[PDB]
Order: sequence, then structure tokens, then C-alpha cells
Amino acid sequence: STGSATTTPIDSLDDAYITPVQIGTPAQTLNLDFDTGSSDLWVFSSDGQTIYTPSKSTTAKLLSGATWSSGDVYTDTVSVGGLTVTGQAVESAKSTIDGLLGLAFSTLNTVSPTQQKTFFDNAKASLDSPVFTADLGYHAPGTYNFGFIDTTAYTGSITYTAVSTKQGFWEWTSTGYAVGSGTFKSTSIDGIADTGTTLLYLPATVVSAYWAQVSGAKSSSSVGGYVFPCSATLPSFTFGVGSARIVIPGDYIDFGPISTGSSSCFGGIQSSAGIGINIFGDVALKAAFVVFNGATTPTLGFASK
Ligand SMILES: O=C(Cc1cccc2ccccc12)O[C@H]1CNC[C@@H]1OC(=O)Cc1cccc2ccccc12
Repeated sequence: STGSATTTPIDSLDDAYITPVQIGTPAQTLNLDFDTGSSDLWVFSSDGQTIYTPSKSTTAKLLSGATWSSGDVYTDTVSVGGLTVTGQAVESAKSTIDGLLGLAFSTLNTVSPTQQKTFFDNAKASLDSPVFTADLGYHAPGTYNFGFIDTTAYTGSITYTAVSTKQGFWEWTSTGYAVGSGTFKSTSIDGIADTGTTLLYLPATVVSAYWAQVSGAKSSSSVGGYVFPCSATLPSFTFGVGSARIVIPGDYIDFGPISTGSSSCFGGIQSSAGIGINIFGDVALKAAFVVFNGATTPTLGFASK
């Protein structure tokens, strides 16, 4: 089996992406934020959000005694882009985002006392190939595919790189970076591929080197990160995947005025200092076609597009 679903930015800044997901029988369609940095499928259930009502689903069953963290848990039939999983744990929680669909490793799932599997892990027992791909758009819709690689969706070849599952994330090591037309610096940067995080969070050294190339940019403790004059044209940012390179255009790094009408704009590359981990969020991922390979030895692939 395979599935293919369109994912759409929730706003003009690409602050997050929502993907329609069918839950229950008859189907209830909820717009979920696909999050490769967490491992729970949770939904608002029975300020604008569409809710899941398990009492209206003939296939819903309470997963008795199970809670997540806190709310209850049901199992039900869940379909994404034509791909159906029966007995999926759907976690019930109390305005464009109707819930989350976690796609990190199931070891991060929060259900107690019986930990539950992600939609991807459950689907693996049917997929043509144990993979899913993220093809996020810049200020435009994109695609999540399950079970196949669309060879028309990228240019050149896919460079695969090793993944550590020790922390439950799609954790990998970038081989370096460049700012604009500058020289590429070969240096190992460990981080996670996280579709549920908006921005690119990298070590302070790297981030300072980037913003130093933008006249008037500075880190503002008041605002909570790097800001830059809205009048600026931003340089691109390149990250390494093995010997390959992914180029993030400067425009992808512009997150607009810090407050309505302000001439100070918020940067899309920020320091990870304090987070405890580097995060290749949407700003980075949307510059690439990204393969989440869930084979026995998981890996991550990146192609230009
Ligand atoms: O776990 C959740 C689920 C979740 C809960 C509540 C609201 C949410 C809203 C949107 C999406 C997911 C949500 O989201 C995490 C994983 N990916 C999105 C987000 O990470 C970052 O914020 C970033 C972040 C910061 C600090 C520490 C981190 C440690 C590991 C990984 C990410 C970290």
C-alpha cells in the first residue's frame, strides 16, 4: 500500500503545515500537524478547531485505562492520503490546527501504561517500502508520501545519511555550512529533522556567522532571538548532507515583522543554545525533498528540488 496527502501552510509565513487525516467510521476529517519530532497522534475531541467525536464512530474503542501526557486514548481507523491503519491510537485532548500526527520513533510515545505506536510504525506492515517523504512548500502546498519515493519530485540524486535513534528522533549529523556565496565550512553539526518545528536552530557560532552578513541584524533578548531590518535582502544558507549540499534561499529565512507594521523582522535561523539540541525545522526541510527511511537500520535522505 501507499498514501499521498497534500500539506498546506496555515498562514502566510509557513508557521506550520496542516494535512487532512480521516479518523473513524464514517470518516471525520481533521487537519493535523505532521510532526517528525514527536510520536503521539492527538486530537481535540468531544475556539474554532474541528473535533473528533469517538461516540459517533462505529470503529472507535476506548483504550481502557490508557492516558497520555493528560487525556484519554481511543483506538480507531485512521487514513492518510488513501493509506489506512486500523487500531491506531488516537489520543483525546481538551485554530487551524486540529491536532498532531507524530512521526518520530515510537519510543517517544507518551501513552501509559501501554506505550503506543505511531501511524507510520503501524502502517509499515502494509507499505510497499518502509518509508515516508516530506516535500514541504515555501509559501505553497507540498506533499507527504507514505510507502514510495516520487522520483519526479526532486532533482539529482538522494543523499542518505546515518540516523541515531538513541533519543527517539530522526537525529543525524550535517557535514557543515556556508553563508551566502561564502566558503563552505566542514564541521559536524548533530541535529534532528523536525517537521513540527518552524525554524532552523543551530549552534550560536553558526548563527552569529550568518547574521553578521546582514546589515543591522542583532539578537534581541526583548524579542527572543535574531531580528533584522525589514529592508534587508537575506543571504542564502547552505547545509551539508554527506558530500552533498542543500541551499536554503534567503527569502525562506524571512519571518516578517516582529509586530504588525514594525520595521524589525524576525529571523528564520536562530540559536539552539538552551534547547539542548540543534533542530532542522521547516526552514531547512522545505528547501529539500526529505526521505524518512524506516527500514531496520533507519536513515535520512535529502535531495535538492
Ligand atoms: O513534542 C511536540 C508536540 C507539541 C506539543 C505542544 C504544542 C505543539 C505545537 C506544534 C507542534 C508540536 C507540539 O512538539 C515538539 C516536537 N516537534 C515540534 C516541537 O518541538 C519544538 O517546539 C522545538 C523544541 C523546543 C525545545 C526543546 C526541544 C527538544 C527536542 C525537540 C524539539 C524541541
